[PDB]
Amino acid sequence: DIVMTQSPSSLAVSAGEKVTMSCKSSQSLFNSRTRRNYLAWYQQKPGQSPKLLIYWASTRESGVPDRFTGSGSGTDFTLTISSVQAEDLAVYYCKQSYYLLTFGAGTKLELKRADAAPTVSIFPPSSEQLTSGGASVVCFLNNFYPKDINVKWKIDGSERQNGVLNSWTDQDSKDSTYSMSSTLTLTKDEYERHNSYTCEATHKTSTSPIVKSFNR
Amino acid sequence: EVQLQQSGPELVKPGASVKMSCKASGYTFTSYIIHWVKQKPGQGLEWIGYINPYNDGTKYNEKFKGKGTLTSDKSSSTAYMELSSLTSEDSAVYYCARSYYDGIPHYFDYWGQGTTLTVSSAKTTPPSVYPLAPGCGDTTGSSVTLGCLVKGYFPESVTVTWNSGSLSSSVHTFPALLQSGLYTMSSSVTVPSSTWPSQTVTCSVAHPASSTTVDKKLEPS
Amino acid sequence: NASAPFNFTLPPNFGKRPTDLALSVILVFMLFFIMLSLGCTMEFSKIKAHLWKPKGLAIALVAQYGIMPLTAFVLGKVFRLKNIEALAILVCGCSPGGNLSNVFSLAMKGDMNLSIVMTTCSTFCALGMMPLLLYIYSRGIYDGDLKDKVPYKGIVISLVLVLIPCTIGIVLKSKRPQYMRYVIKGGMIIILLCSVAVTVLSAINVGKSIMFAMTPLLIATSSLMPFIGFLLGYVLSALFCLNGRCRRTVSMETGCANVQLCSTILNVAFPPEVIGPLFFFPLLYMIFQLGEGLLLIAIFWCYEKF
Repeated sequence: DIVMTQSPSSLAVSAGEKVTMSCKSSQSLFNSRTRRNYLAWYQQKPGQSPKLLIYWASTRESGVPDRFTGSGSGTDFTLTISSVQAEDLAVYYCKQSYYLLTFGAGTKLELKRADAAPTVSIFPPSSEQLTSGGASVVCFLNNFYPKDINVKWKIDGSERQNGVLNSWTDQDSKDSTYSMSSTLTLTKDEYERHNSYTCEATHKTSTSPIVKSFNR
Repeated sequence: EVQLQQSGPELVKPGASVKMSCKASGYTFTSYIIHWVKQKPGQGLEWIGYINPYNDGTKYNEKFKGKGTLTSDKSSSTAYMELSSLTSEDSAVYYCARSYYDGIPHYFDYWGQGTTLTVSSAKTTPPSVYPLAPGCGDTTGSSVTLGCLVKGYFPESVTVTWNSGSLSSSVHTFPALLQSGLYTMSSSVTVPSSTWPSQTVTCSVAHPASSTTVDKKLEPS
Repeated sequence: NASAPFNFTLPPNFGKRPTDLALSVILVFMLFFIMLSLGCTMEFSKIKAHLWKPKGLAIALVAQYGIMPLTAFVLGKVFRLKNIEALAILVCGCSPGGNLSNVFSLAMKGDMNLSIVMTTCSTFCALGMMPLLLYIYSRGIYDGDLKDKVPYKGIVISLVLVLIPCTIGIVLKSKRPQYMRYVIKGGMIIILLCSVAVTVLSAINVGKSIMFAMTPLLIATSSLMPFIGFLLGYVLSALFCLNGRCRRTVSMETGCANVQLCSTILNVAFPPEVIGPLFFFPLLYMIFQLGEGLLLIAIFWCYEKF
């Protein structure tokens, strides 16, 4: 079979920075009899069906902007956008159809930001939550641009990292940054035997991780 | 031009017996072949198989060979896809695409809007909304964050708004991801500390799938 | 120009015109009379002797099936032809010897029993093992199995329509050979009448005279295929130490191929709107090689008299 692997899989361009997505496929997916070079480049905006951009990896579909260019041969292909607009952020799969219909991993486009200054917040379970037979402690981090960030829980100097749930937002159009949330849920009759519930977040914007302790 | 219409969102039990219909009437239906593509949430596209209606030929992927089944209706010019085997993880989004086929399918030039298939135990129940409030000895600051967590809501149709809060400004809504059969979603809104006691903020939850519109106001500890 | 279907379309009446059924039945009747009158001048001793010595039969099958599909694939790859055209030319190449070639063998007038046994054995071998070689040689084109798409009832129907009139002719000549002239004259006059009728009918039955829209190189290779087939058959017969009388018929049988099965498989595999002028390709193609055969006939008249 033929499998498609995309090297970058994630990049951010502001207005005109080069993108050059490339997927090397598996073998030479070039037809000797017909000089067509079977390959298709698609575009899938969030919350929308995929839209075809390039067919035969050299010819663009009628109606698409001329900024989308595709050049390649053999196993090496490259799609360039140059003047990237605000509506060009989507996922590209460089689907192939030489032997079997297989799709690539997908590359996501974002917007660059100068620096990130995340703000932490932590909240214990509500008073009426305990009466329901359970409890849940939550912590959310706001306004951090880079995706690489870790969160962990230290309780009485011990790391547990079990029963944790993480959620990420969708990078709202108001600003390039986005938030993240984490929750710990546990039933009744074991919540008050340790207390503490200290949280620690590690991010690339600061060498020292941000640690927040909780009392009572 | 030509447009492709999907059957619509589907919610079914793990008992299988589900069928998806895709319709396209803008051309001669026998001139093109129809592919079905499955997409998992945040994991990219995945191909299933194609059907040629003229000879009623069907080809399936190795993974989907056992469950995939394709049928065509020339009179209705429709394509029907069936699995007859579903699991809780099988929930995904299925797209029907139209392609030319001389000896090899060329490209998926037109796609449908997509059908969201979900498999679970159903059993919809009203959610429980619990507010969030600080005040456990913290010094707070210039601005304070607040939210309202939700527990035990099955369907996706739910929204959280802040009529008395900051409205659409500086509000974040974390999308929910399935866990233990019942997923949870969270909202966060920041308000200045000086003006917070003067004007209280209340979170309103809308659940169109049910008849519950409970509202409550958070109280500091 | 991306990928678009041809504007050529076939009327729905083409499915069930009475004229189409009339054309089919008159061609069946024509072929029945051809085979009866053609076997009326054959004897069982020579065909039995040739069946005892499959040397010519073996070389004919080797040339038609072990080499012809290979060179057809080579020409298809060399000419950069599309998938549909490559599949069509491959099916034509792997097709067995046409019945009309036997008619041309009557022009050759050499070892006719060898010709009939060779063509019936070629048809039997086709029915037995054509799909495997077709699937092997069609790698990368029409990924579907296509194994069940090739006709089978048509092949056995053709085999019956070949064997029955010839066997009847041999039996009648062996037992009671006394009405040769009347049967020959009646067959000739009915054949002429049926030829006039089909020539009149096909002109209005086909319609849409856009057969010249075909790309030049496809026409070139469709013309070269019978020529290269004839040349290869003649070379193989000459280099294998065969007498002249026994080699012309083998070469003509190898060069000519049937097109009805190719047309049937093309129509069942693909819609007629998808196929452009190639739907008219086989019907003209055999006609073309017929003309080519006529040229060879002239060559014969350039050698027998000189």
